[PDB]
Amino acid sequence: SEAAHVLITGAAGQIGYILSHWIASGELYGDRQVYLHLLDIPPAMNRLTALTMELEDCAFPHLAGFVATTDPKAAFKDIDCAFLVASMPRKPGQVRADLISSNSVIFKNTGEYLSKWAKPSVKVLVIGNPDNTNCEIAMLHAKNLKPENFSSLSMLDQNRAYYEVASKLGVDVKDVHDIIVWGNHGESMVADLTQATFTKEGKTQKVVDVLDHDYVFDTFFKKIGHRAWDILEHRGFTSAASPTKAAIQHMKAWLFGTAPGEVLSMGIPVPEGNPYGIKPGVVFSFPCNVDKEGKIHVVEGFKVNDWLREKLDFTEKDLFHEKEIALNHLAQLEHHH
Amino acid sequence: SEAAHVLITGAAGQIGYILSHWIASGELYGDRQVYLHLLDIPPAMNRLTALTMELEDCAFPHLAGFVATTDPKAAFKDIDCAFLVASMPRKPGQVRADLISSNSVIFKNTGEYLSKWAKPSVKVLVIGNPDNTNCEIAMLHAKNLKPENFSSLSMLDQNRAYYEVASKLGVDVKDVHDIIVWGNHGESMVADLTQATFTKEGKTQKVVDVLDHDYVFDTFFKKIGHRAWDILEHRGFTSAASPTKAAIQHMKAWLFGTAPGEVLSMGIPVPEGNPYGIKPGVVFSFPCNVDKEGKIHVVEGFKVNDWLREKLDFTEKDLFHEKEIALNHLAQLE
Repeated sequence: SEAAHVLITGAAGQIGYILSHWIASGELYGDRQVYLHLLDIPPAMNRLTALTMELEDCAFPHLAGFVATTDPKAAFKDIDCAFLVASMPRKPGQVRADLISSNSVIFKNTGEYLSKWAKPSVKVLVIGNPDNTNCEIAMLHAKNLKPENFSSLSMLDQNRAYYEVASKLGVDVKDVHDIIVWGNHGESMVADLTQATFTKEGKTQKVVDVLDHDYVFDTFFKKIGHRAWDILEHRGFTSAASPTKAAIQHMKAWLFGTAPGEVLSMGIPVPEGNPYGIKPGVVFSFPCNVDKEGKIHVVEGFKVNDWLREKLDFTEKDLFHEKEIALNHLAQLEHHH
Repeated sequence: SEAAHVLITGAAGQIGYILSHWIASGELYGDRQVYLHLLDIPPAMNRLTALTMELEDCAFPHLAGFVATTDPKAAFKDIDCAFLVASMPRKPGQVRADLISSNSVIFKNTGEYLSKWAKPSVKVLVIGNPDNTNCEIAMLHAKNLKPENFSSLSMLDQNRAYYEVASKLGVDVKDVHDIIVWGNHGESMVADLTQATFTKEGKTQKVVDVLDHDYVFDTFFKKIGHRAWDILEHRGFTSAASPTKAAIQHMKAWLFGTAPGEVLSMGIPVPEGNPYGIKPGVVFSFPCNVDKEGKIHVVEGFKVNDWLREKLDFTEKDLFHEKEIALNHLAQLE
């Protein structure tokens, strides 16, 4: 086989540091070698050089080579997949609308670089926030690519939710099933327990039939919704290993397929045929599986109760609004030129 | 199967952060679950809590649970293996004897904890500097353990050397063979290329027959010798992912055995009757393999030319001297 070419943006940061080593160790592409394209900005290049020196010093058999660069063409040329980690952080005094706006330019440019230089088969995983909207913008501005080339990361939130629920029920994570994170990130994300089941002592029950309503429909989302802040409070920096774990997990599933019974929340361009009443035109987290050919499918058969319907509708509306903000910002910049 | 209990000292640090997650991912023990024991000091407890929260947020199927503590008994109780990452750093105006001395107390205490609380089959990998001497001291003070329970990490240096030589030759790492790191860390470490071969265009040749003398016996060791500093200069912090990679590599080999033909440099209590003329009584890096029962063996058949003999003798002398410093310090305290 020829080595698989993998792009990591923001490569000098903590996520990039861990992700690059994890991929180079063979965890993503199995027996196949990898060639890492490591992109960052000029002020980060000494830290990127340090990363590459550590990669070298692992003597990884799976690592065919790498390029550490500030240059888009070198970073995107003939890539097979991409981890779009880099994004503009929110500035002091900015609100969510301004965060969406500042990122829209970045992700427009990135969509253009992908279209120009990446393989037509590239799988682009958008991680930098606001990820669903960044993903939509990159896709809209990638003229030679298709919706199947893009997704956004919701597995960190799914993983968080599994551990919380398993701990609450006093079981292992393997004994909880069908927790789903739907829709957007941010305030409108839907951490849905209404499908979920668990096995304890040979009895299988629905999570919402056992746990208190006040837990399920208030406390639980608060714990999930604020978890990142709690780590930053203790760590002094945001999470790194946990989003990396989720990122690899998503990409590996996307590349080679999911396991029987496995349901992974993934942000995808909304499929026209979807069975959950979501309108095409945004990137929306759905319960997904992936076939052996690397194609993502929304899992059929989940139930939409009145609570879930309302939550889905609200997060759908939120995504269309974010899209509007991003597109309007881009239009206003163009007008001003 | 019952979960394997794995200690990481210095757990809140950068190595601990990555090592914990790597192990919890299933990479060390295979299908078997792991129960992590994460030890650090009181001012690091908030960072340690943060680490546990990220571990939780991975929903690792292999993670049976964890202790995160400042308490030695909770950290060492019934452990199957240990990554002894923590050590006392060198203080500003301190010399090497002081580094050995300060760490001797720590490692004496650690050996005592291991003997008192760990399983008798515990596999102890010493990483914190000065690792060979710290390992010796821990072993000497672990009354219910044996030499087979202890080793120290020299694989980071081996991996660095493979990269460097493969890059100088313009070949893949997989096409270079039998590079060995012998002896102590620090200035007396022996980065031996005198056994090494490489393949290219259907020919296998000795490295020393192709590369120039000035590279092999001067430039190369300087590169290996300044590598960690160069990374610290660029990174703003010391290496973390690469020692973690080497640590898991060593421990996994130690648990399940090495692959056919594989030679891993490992610091081990010197075996009586080793074939390389090294005196028992210190922990010394040798070319090793590991059998399917998890027992480490020195690889036989390497050759010791005059250059290598002198290097081996010098690093042996150095190790015995560090041990004397450590033991004299502990004796003065008693």
